Amino acid sequence: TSVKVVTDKCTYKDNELLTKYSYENAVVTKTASGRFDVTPTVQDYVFKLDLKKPEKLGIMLIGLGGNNGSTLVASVLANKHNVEFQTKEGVKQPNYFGSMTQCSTLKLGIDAEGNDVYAPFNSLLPMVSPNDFVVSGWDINNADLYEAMQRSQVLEYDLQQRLKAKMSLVKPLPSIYYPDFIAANQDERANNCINLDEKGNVTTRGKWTHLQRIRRDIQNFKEENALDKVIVLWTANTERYVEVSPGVNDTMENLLQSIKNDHEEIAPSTIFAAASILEGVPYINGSPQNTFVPGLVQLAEHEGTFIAGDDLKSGQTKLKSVLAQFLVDAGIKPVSIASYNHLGNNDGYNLSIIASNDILYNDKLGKKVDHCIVIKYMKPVGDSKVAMDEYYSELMLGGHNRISIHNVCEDSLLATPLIIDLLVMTEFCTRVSYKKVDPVKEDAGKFENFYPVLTFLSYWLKAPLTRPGFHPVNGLNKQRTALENFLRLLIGLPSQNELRFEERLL
Amino acid sequence: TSVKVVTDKCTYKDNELLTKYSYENAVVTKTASGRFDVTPTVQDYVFKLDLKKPEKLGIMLIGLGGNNGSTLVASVLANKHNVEFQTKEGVKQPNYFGSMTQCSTLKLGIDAEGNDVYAPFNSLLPMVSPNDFVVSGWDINNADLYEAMQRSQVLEYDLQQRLKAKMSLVKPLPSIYYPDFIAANQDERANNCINLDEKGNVTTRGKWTHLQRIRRDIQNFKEENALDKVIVLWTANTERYVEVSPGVNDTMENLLQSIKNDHEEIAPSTIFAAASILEGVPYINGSPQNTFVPGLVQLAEHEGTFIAGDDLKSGQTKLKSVLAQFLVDAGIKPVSIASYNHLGNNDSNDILYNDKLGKKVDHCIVIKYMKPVGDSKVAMDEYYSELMLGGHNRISIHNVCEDSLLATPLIIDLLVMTEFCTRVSYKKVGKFENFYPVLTFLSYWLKAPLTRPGFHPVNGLNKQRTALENFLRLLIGLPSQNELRFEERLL
Amino acid sequence: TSVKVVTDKCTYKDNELLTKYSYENAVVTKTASGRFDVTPTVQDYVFKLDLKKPEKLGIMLIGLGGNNGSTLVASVLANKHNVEFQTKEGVKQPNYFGSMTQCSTLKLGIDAEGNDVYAPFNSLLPMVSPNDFVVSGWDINNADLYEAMQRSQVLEYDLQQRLKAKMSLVKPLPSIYYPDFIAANQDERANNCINLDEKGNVTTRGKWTHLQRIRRDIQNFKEENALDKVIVLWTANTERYVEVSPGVNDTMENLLQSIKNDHEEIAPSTIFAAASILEGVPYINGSPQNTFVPGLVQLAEHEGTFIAGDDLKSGQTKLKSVLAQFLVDAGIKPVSIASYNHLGNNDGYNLSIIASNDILYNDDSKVAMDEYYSELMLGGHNRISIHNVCEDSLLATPLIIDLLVMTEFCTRVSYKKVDPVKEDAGKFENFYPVLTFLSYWLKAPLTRPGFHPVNGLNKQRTALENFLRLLIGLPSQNELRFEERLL
Amino acid sequence: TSVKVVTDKCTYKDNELLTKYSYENAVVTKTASGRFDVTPTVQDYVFKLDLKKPEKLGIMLIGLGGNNGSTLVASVLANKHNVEFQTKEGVKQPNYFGSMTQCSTLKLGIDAEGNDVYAPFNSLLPMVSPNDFVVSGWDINNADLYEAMQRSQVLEYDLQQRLKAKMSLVKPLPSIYYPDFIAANQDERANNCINLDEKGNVTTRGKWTHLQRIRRDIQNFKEENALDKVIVLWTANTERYVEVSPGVNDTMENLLQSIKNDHEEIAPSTIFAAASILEGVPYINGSPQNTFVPGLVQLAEHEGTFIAGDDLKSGQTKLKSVLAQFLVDAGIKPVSIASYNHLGNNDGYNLSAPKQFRSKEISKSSVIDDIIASNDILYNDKLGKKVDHCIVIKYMKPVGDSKVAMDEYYSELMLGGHNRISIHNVCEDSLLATPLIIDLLVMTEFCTRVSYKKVDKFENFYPVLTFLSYWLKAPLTRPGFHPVNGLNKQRTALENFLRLLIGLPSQNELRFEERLL
Ligand SMILES: NC(=O)c1ccc[n+]([C@@H]2O[C@H](COP(=O)([O-])OP(=O)(O)OC[C@H]3O[C@@H](n4cnc5c(N)ncnc54)[C@H](O)[C@@H]3O)[C@@H](O)[C@H]2O)c1
Repeated sequence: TSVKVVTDKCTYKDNELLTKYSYENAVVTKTASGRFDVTPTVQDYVFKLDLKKPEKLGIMLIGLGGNNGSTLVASVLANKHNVEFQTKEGVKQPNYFGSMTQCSTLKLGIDAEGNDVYAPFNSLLPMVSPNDFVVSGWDINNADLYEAMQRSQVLEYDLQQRLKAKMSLVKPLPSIYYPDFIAANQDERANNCINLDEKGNVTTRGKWTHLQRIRRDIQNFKEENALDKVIVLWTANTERYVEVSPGVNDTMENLLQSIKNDHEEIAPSTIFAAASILEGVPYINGSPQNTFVPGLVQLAEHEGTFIAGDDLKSGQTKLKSVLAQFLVDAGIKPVSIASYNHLGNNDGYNLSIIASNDILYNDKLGKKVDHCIVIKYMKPVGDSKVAMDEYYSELMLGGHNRISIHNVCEDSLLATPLIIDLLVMTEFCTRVSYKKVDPVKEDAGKFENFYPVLTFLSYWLKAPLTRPGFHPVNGLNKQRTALENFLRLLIGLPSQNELRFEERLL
Repeated sequence: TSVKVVTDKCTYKDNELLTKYSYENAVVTKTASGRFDVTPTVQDYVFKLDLKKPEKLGIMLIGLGGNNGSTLVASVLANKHNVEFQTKEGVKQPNYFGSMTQCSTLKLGIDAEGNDVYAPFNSLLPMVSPNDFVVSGWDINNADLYEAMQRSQVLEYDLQQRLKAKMSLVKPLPSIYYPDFIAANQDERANNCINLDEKGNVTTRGKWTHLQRIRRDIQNFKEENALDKVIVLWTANTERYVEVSPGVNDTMENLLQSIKNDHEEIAPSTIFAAASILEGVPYINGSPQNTFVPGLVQLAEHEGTFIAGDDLKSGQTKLKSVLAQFLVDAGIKPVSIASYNHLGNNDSNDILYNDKLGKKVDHCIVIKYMKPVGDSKVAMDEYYSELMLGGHNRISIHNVCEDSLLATPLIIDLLVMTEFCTRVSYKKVGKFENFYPVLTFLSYWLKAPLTRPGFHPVNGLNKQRTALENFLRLLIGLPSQNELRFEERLL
Repeated sequence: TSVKVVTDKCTYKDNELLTKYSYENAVVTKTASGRFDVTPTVQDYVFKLDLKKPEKLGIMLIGLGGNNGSTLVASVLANKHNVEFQTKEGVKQPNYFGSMTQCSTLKLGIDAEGNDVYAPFNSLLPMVSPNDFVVSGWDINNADLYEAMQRSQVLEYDLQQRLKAKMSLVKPLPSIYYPDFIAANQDERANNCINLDEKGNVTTRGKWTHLQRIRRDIQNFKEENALDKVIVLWTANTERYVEVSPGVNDTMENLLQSIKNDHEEIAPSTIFAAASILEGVPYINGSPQNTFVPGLVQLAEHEGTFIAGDDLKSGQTKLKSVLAQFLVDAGIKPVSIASYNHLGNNDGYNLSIIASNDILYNDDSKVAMDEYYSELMLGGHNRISIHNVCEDSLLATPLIIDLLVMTEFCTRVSYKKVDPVKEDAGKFENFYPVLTFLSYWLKAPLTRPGFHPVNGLNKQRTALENFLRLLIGLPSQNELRFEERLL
Repeated sequence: TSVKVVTDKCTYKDNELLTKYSYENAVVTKTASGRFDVTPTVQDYVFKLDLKKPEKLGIMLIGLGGNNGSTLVASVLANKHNVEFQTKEGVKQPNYFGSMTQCSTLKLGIDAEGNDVYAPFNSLLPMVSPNDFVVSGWDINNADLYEAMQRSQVLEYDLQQRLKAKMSLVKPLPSIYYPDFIAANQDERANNCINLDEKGNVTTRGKWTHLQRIRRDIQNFKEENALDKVIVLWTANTERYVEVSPGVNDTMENLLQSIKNDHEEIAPSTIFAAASILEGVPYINGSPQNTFVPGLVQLAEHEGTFIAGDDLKSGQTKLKSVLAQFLVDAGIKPVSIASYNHLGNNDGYNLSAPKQFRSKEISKSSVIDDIIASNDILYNDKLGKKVDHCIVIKYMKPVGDSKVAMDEYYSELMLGGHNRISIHNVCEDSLLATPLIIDLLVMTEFCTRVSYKKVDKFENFYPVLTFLSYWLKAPLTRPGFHPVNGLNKQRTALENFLRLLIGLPSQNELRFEERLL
């Protein structure tokens, strides 16, 4: 499918789309007798979109041999090659269910009877297909992707067998292993490392050489596959937070020298992110550690390359967000949120809204929500994960409400389509540039790319890497709306209002 | 708290607010190929909002002596008189928790730092407070509201006692009882009926006479309380649906005639609705039965009076909505929805669903009666969806709570919004007009939203709230929410 | 694997075992003044057990092509030939998990240090192994068992494939199809029926010829397999209950006559039951219908054959029973019990303790959920919810195996009720045709005219355990452990 | 109601029931060939029961001002004085629901129809009623019991108001406070202590005088209420396990000496235990801590005084055990059990500290091992003797005494199938523990009036009344004996004890009058 809007806001020229958009917002000021003084603001923009998308997109994953990496490669091959497979429920055709860019829809408007008309999320503007991903990456373990699948226990046995021949040919590149950064148990899995000494052992020495090695890898992968575009994504084991100290990783220059100095606060991801930036390739952090120290963020700004992330947002987390928001929107006051969960995969083994509502949360009836988060490792559960979150909330006149959400599913089958989403949306953003219109000075403007931090990806990240003078904004619903309204405006359509006046009125 | 927006779209002349609004949408078409041709549309309006709100809002509940009815009255009194009460957790202050109009907020914009600023949902435009509701109504049982509270077993004992003296003085008016629409359990309890014979017995004969008595009741309630603004809401036992047959209830003329004929397709609710429409007061159906037959809806357009309803949307039905919506918007394909919910009281994506992959979704709906639990009912909903490459996802939603403690603030929300909507009229760009008789704006609070023919009902809980949010916003010269945050995303 | 008890209560003949047992119980009589008068009682018995079990045991399932039937044959074959299979979790070995007789243990006593010593349930006495089951049966649909496995969607794909060659060889015999007894949504699949009229169409007439055909089927099955013993179990779609009518199915002669006269109330299962009894073959009803009408019960008593049943007991039913029991034993008063269910097998498609406690009570992947609301002291409350997810065929199959193993065992046991004042004499008698020892696995136990069908799961396993114990000279379990407490 | 059993086994003298009983069992040995050699064993006994129980039983609770303590007192008063109270569900009558001794029944036999006949658990032999309980006790906090109720938020507001007058007069005695033994966040509460120095500040010096004070406390409570029988029960904050060392607490000699030396391995519970033993009064340990150190156990033996305890088995745990039993007896192999739960009382707030949590963590995994142990068919080196288990107990103040417990089992079925069972449990935890406390006291009293003698001079049960393991999560046993956690087997041992004493044999369930005949 394809979409064509009749608008005077858009002009297509030589695989290039120019769109006018007037951004409206409002600045508020509450004071005195509690009066909210709101002053609307307007800012006109011109968006430019390279309509020409990569025929093939290179993807390089750190942790390629794990559950997510294994599964991501399997899904691209299975789908690209229409690899149907046998299950106890019969033959099945591959798909990308769980992917918003591949399997969700957006409301374009209404037809003749006044009913909504939805179109595929990726049918509005040109987006790259996961079927066109050319995937590679690094892993401290040398097992090929077929062996990786076997070890992960995520995919149907018969699907692994039909993909055996191809997955066996995929081997992860050696990686950077600095033992002290991951969960104890690891020196055994690590058997494919570049950072070796004269005798071929450990070594956290030569971090800048490691950095160079990684940059060569990116250059090699790019040329050997005749790839113009490449994106890097960390989906490896969570590392132990790095301390942010002045003079070391506080600035571009400082960080860069610290790496050269083989400093203790220079983790493997730090080098991967730095190497990607230096190569000009977008870098996404799918783990919770804080690799985006202030010195790295400056580097990206300096280089003018995109970065994003900090922990892939799990399904349970999303649901929690949606659920908590719903209660509050309805004026329900949650007092506690007991969250629990346990899995038996390597991820867990390694791991082995009050502000918006002062009516409910204030200094008279309570401003806090007692909530605990427990994550246990239960090996016999496998990739399958069991999450349970309970909400005990206050209702009117001394009443209470207890809601329990139980969730069971193979974690990696949820994570892989989200990785696909992060990759497709990241590529899409790279082809987007803009320029703010100066009311007074007609021209002179020059297009620019988004701020080096792609917050448009917050939908898929648990802890959004916040830009300096602003606070992170989660709220899953608010996050999809933004993405939806962005595609909309690029094609000359206004944000969704839900007013349906062609029904409520006259 | 108040909100003052600096805009040139908002006018003011004699306690009136005039706001200009350009409504944008887009008509879509599809072709041989999946080619979607979108043609944006526009229509400018001028909305007029009467800022003079009633000092007192009359509320008339059919089923005033039930769980929702008695609880509604107790919440108005407790809050209005700040009746704090004792609980084994300590003395508690009354509130309207569970009420969107009373306890939720709206984002007005950002502050100097770039942070979102939230204001009370009811602080944007003048809205009536439930503390100013004057409540009465009808019930087939003569028990006063103190006796009703005891029967309902909804509220804290101590609160019931501190409210005893006031609730004991509230007696529901006699109502219309047509046994063949509920009966049995609510059969015996019927000792407050107007439809009696000369021998003093319940009769379904003299219906039009029943209509006249209800219109009168409405009139007397206004007079005795010095109110001119009244809203009627159905929160009584569910009735057996009726048949919409031609010549009977297909037109207002036929409808009115059928009532005179003592027709059997004329339920008590048909009579309460009709009498309210005739009295020109808004009527809301908090039950699932098909009250608004075409004849009634016709009569309401003609009289130009608000009608809205069809079942108070319960909490679990709201969770389910938000839940399913979440999944589909994530590219996840729900398959099963084995839903269940027993109580012990008296009461869009063809990518996943298409021909090839299948557009079928088996939905299970169970409701059992088990009195032991009392008002505190328990709901359980289970979803089984398909993930990529043969995997599945199983989500269970368990909910426990006193049903009426969630229904009451929802009734409050409906009444508060219905009143707000009566002070609103618009004009396209002629004289002004009022919303179409069927207030679909209140869909957020009703399971089976009554809609205009040709239109499909949209039940997405979040979209319904968005509509309301955007309505209040536009009335004060604010654009819908874009969530683009370009001051944060763009250099 | 074996157990030897040093005791003078047991004598071993050729292939016989004779065990003396003194049975104690008590009769109680509560006087109006509320007093309980308890008169202890004792009744001595002599049990005889034929130790020579069948080398091969014939099994004939009605509904052989269903989820339970196809899964049963698959389990026997996989375990018998040690067919390991592939899964996401790696290579798995076949087993009989979920089977009490095959995978549970019993406490024999204590060791030197006073510690409990457990032995396999099936090691106390000789019991037939499900690996020695020779299976056949009937089904109104003729798909071979490989196709049945595909249709059921119960087993691991790789296992189905490894079992393909062998399961393909098993085809269910034609069955008796009286459409007026099922849920209708089983009419399209019926293409394997013996009850066909002149024009070859499905008829409800000639029921006596149908019954003789089933007897032919049983005799043939034995003969062709050189089988000595066979058991018949009904694990087919649930039938519509039949109303017991005087002069119709109230007695043996009546029943038999109503069959010859193609009467309305003779269900296909009635004929299967009757044919089995007439062939001296035990018969087990795994469905809820009241197949065992008075007439059938009498025909069985006269024939000296076994009958048992009324609905294979589900895992959630077993669970509820233990839970409710637990609460009542703790003095808690359950006032609410909301049970729920929804499976993924053709079982559902066709689907479309208060007397003990006078103190508190006075004047294929199925998903089950049960919630209990009980009142605690001083007005408090307790809310317990049991959520259960599993492929019920994987639970039913081992339950069917236990039923067949226990039924076979009981057929090798006979007794003599000893008379004190009448030494010697009294030829050994077989259990009462109705086997209440199998109550453990059946949701609605079949019982005698004046007795109440016990459902306490815990008690049902205790009865079975103590039975095996007494047959080898061991007393019942007291749990007194005076080895400690007293000293 | 009462039971009368016609049997030449019972000699009902002048308030002295004498009963003959032959206890059968068997000793097993397993040959390398795989054969079990079982040899039956019998032992005749004579049981003597003092039919004359006390008209009033003295109950002294350590932790009297807590959730359980105040709730127990409230239940006794409400029931004894038939104090009905109001609730949103109407006026209710007080009762002892949740109490096995007051609300469960036992099968006596059958009627003339072959049907089961049940009678009240307490109708067989005389037992003391909780209405005759005379309660007092200690607490490091001086709040009277009405304030203790308000603070616990366990009972109906109206019920508390009705009991306000009488409970305001109940004040706990000063107790012994050794700070380095409790959670931590409790020292602000410690305002009722006996162990105070010259300035009047806590101190761990003089543990023997402390010992002497508790003994006298017992003696005073007894005479002030004209009581003859008293039972002490620990229902206070869980203490940290104590370190049992040689020459300090390995022998009663050492233990008493260590106390006189204010030794640091001598906890407050250790002292209440010793004091109770020296006064000849039964001592029940309701917490998980290892109070009953070997030397203390020795003392109980030498003095001939009953002791019993270690964890007040939450109903949730009892339930988990039953289910795991049902599964293994069904041939189903659990390969994982995830326990979880959060509560907002002082119990949970205390268990926060990992040193106290450890005590509770133990006596949770114990069961799983016995179950794995009983079935070598499912659990062995070949298939795996593995069964994953985790116990998570979070403190969530917003829920109060209402504890929410969730337990999930993942078992393997045949041919690679699996089964997932979830148990969700919610209730006022103290409303389950209180009636449980009542059972332990009634059954302890009952056991004190029971003596025996092996025949072919009477004695008393071994100090450790393992007979009470049904209500104890951490069964306390002997040297060479493993604990029996099978909840079902624990009640049957009780049913069979009572039956036996009245001439009835153990239940067999054979029902030969229905199966045979
Ligand atoms: N799996 C899920 O369901 C899930 C859900 C939400 C978030 N996450 C996130 O994604 C991450 C990966 O999850 P997973 O299931 O794929 O993990 P996994 O343990 O199966 O795989 C991680 C892989 O990282 C490799 N690795 C570790 N350190 C490395 C290094 N320095 N260089 C290269 N390779 C290295 C390991 O060898 C392993 O193959 C987690 O750490 C977490 O941040 C995972």
